[PDB]
Amino acid sequence: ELPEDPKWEFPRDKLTLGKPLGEGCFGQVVMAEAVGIKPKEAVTVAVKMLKDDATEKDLSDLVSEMEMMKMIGKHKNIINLLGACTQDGPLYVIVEYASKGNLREYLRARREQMTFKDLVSCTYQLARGMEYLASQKCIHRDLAARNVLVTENNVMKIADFGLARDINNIDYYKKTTNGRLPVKWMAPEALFDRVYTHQSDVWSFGVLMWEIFTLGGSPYPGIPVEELFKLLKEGHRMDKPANCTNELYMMMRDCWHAVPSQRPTFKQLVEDLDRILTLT
Amino acid sequence: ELPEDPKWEFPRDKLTLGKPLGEGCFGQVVMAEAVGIKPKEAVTVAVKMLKDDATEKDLSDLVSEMEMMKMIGKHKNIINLLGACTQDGPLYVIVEYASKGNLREYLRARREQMTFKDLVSCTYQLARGMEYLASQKCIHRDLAARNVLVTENNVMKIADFGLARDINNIDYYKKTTNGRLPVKWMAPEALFDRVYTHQSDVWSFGVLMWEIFTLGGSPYPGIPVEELFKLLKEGHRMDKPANCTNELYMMMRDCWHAVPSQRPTFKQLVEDLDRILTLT
Amino acid sequence: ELPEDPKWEFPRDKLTLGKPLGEGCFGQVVMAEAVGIKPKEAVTVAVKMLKDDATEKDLSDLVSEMEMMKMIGKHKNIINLLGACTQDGPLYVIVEYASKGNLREYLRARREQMTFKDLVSCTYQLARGMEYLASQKCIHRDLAARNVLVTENNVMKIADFGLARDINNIDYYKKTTNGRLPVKWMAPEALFDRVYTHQSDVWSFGVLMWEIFTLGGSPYPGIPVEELFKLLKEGHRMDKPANCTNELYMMMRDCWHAVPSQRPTFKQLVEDLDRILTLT
Amino acid sequence: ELPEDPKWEFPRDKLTLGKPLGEGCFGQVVMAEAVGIKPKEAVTVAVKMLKDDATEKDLSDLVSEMEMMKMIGKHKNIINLLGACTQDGPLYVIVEYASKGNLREYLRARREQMTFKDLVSCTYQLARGMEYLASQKCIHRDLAARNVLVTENNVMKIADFGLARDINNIDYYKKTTNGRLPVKWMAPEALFDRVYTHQSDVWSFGVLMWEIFTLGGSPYPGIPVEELFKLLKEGHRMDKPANCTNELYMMMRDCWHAVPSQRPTFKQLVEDLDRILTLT
Repeated sequence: ELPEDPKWEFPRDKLTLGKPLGEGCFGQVVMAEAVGIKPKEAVTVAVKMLKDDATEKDLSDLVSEMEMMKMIGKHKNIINLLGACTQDGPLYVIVEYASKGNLREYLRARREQMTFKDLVSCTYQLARGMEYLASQKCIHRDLAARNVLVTENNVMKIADFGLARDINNIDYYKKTTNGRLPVKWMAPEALFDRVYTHQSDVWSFGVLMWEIFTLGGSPYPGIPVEELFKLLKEGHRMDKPANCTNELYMMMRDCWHAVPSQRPTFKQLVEDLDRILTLT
Repeated sequence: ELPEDPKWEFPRDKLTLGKPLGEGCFGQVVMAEAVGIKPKEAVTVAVKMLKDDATEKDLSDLVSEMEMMKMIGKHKNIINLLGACTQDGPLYVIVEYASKGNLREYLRARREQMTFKDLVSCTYQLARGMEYLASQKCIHRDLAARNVLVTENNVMKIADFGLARDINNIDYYKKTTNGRLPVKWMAPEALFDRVYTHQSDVWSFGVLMWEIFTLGGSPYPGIPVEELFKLLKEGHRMDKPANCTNELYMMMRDCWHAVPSQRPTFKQLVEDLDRILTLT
Repeated sequence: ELPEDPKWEFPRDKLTLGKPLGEGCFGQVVMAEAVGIKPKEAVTVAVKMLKDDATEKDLSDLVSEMEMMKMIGKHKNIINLLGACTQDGPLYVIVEYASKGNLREYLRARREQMTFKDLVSCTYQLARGMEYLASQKCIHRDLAARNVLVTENNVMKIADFGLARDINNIDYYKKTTNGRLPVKWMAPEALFDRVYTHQSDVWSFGVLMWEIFTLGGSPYPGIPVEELFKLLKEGHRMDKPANCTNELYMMMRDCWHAVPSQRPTFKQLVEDLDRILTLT
Repeated sequence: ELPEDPKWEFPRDKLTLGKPLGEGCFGQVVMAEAVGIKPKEAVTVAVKMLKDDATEKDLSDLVSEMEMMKMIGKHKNIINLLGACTQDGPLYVIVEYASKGNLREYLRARREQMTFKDLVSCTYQLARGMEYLASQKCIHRDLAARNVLVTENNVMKIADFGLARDINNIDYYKKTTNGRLPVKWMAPEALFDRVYTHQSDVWSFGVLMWEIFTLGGSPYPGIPVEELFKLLKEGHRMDKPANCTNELYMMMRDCWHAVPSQRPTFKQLVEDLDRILTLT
């Protein structure tokens, strides 16, 4: 069924499935070993695949992710596509391995210990990944702590491109109903106006920052998603984490402006975060 | 946001959340204790709820399930709706507790041991639940071993009504695209013709039977979902499990006829299974 | 493909297609003559059918309409389902004939002349049809002047049930994205909150009233649908038509409350309109 | 709401709306006059716009079309985008005027008269337009005679890009359910397999050829869309038009192979049609 891509194809025998890194959304990821990089030696990788109960959406999401990672390209702050097994057999999406796990559980672990300097560096990396993504005209639509993995030496990598989109020529104005995006990370226009732009992603980034400065904290604590629909219209926003500068909290608050155009771009978030890092 | 239902409402203070029974699809279920049944004493129950990352689909699915369980009614072979916390707070769907877990893991466990007599009794119960469901004009759309729970004393109960539908006056002809149903359990008309009827559910039941007689076996072993789309058109079907009568295997094969009308009804499946049970 | 319904089936030879009443949404309607009513004589009817370029949505909409008209039942203020040709051949939905055409063009015609007494009577009939619809637990989702036909002797009949829904057991909370409803007639919760209730229909009724008291006027004159999304949030509403009582305009304004629960029910609209008719 | 595009924006005062060219799908088109081309003089154009009853889908389709025409670019066999009025007011999509109307009604008119030489030239132009479209990685999804307009001097132009898609980086594998495409022009994989490729467009082209050689004939005459779902699986295809060469009919039959890969590409259709034109 799946078409073929010569430049990304990888022989099934050079891969050795192993330990399951953890189940999830539309499938599961398992640690594997691959022979082929240009050294031609066995390197640890992560293989994303379907479960036995996969649905057509699961299939289309996994395929979509593989295709998105190809147009996005190479960058140090996003999980890179290494190869893929599509021909004669089960779809296998080969991406790079992240030994530390996802940012959420990672952060919640060290609360050795961790420092503020790290948090700002951590946020800066993510802002850099998102700026690249935006230059590539891609909207992630699902940026969150759980969707960011950390490798050895602690490199922050944005993952899970199953919901991402190509905005190069088409923006899907009044077409994206966004019913599959987690609500606590959604911008108001996404929730109510059937649109999604890079500006919608900055809102989510602000929520991601909050997650970082609360060390894996749960957004809108004590507030169920069900009542968040009215609160967001009333102008409700989250308050400052007791481990955040007043300048950092203003970035968050800026990412959360009702009007998209008034929110900062990823380029600005990079520049401003750059300064804040030097002075720490 | 959620409307109110006096007859099904249950006070939040009479419920005591506990151990998480296991994460999943569009939320999580946790063991809880409720005071109110008519004895007015603390009985163990299961509470279905949303996670922090819930989406609007997750929300609409959970609400849909609660509404479906209300029109379906009471029966001994389906998980019954006990109560629900909708007013002022997080949605809580209170259903009955199943101490043994789901049919799949249950079966895979005992392979004390188990007997053939049990398997036929197990299949008969499920056929009975499905016959009731059909009389209520409800199509489940997701019948599988993982979606059947077993209580103490071993009562088989069909669960997970998140994808079910009300076919009383509307059948959704050419409207149901069924992209969220697991493919290995889907009937051909469901996969290709944009329809779903009670007959589509019998196909799934046949796959459920196979799962039972293989003791939690994985349908279409060695065949990835991706290539199942062409095979199903070619007339491919699963073979007889080495623990199944020749008469039982014919029921399966009958549930898998390309033409829906040629498949048996749930009423027939009940009658025929009734006979087969007596003669064991 | 289409299933069979003995009680509604009608022989293809007893029907004689004729003049096309006018193309449209998902198909076309043509004047026809049928032999079979219980007199057994030739009576003029209207036959809804697909065009050569029909889509699967067109097909599913037309079938959905036929099924909705069956659960709704018989009433003097809605177009009634007379019969249907489903077996061996092109789907034919046989409904009652409306010699005067749709309410919009009808009204715009006489601006012999028409009187205010008529407008209130016209509005009262429609309010009555909608009250019945609501008791049957059906949400129309597309109430407008163009969707109301007038017969000989001037009986107002609500038509076009292609978008209607069965709310008996399921309400589709957070599932109805309503992207196919005309925006100038949509309630705010329908446009932004992924819900639709009987209260959403009263909003549309208010817009229908405005259309009547402006004699087929276009809602939100001088305002393109594209800018209506922001205006509706700002609290913008239409002003009083120069042919409407101050009491009538208050009904409209009541149907347009941001909060659904604060809007009048169809039962109240019937009672209040009843009084207003007597005193004219 | 709509974003801004400096290079495509056109002043509202330089445009003068006129005669309505004909209502339709998700809006209406009207003949207009524009001052600005680089001569800076009044030239006749066609303006696509929304009606009063537009839906969000109508809006998103019209916007999508404008965006597609921008990535597609300039070519002599497709209607070109001249300008657009998006800022402060009703969306206006300015495209080039086609004085003769659509290919279907055009053909059905002359049955002075027309010649076979014309039909082959007509088909060749369309094959050329489609080859360009495909090189631009765009899938039309709605190629038909009604969607092809003819200008003065008889230039064939492919129109209506409301359903088209950008396949540059994403192909939508198992995501396109295609419920809004007219069935008599759909390829089998489109109808049943949730995919759409350039090969799916060649199938539609074959149906377009049939329409040409039958002079605006209706595909699958005497066969309702409702029964076409089973017939297409049985291997049913249309027969040779009594005004078509045996070599031409083989092209049609080649475009209609069940297996996509076995169908000819648009490049081949251009080469082969090129030869056939010379020898006429």
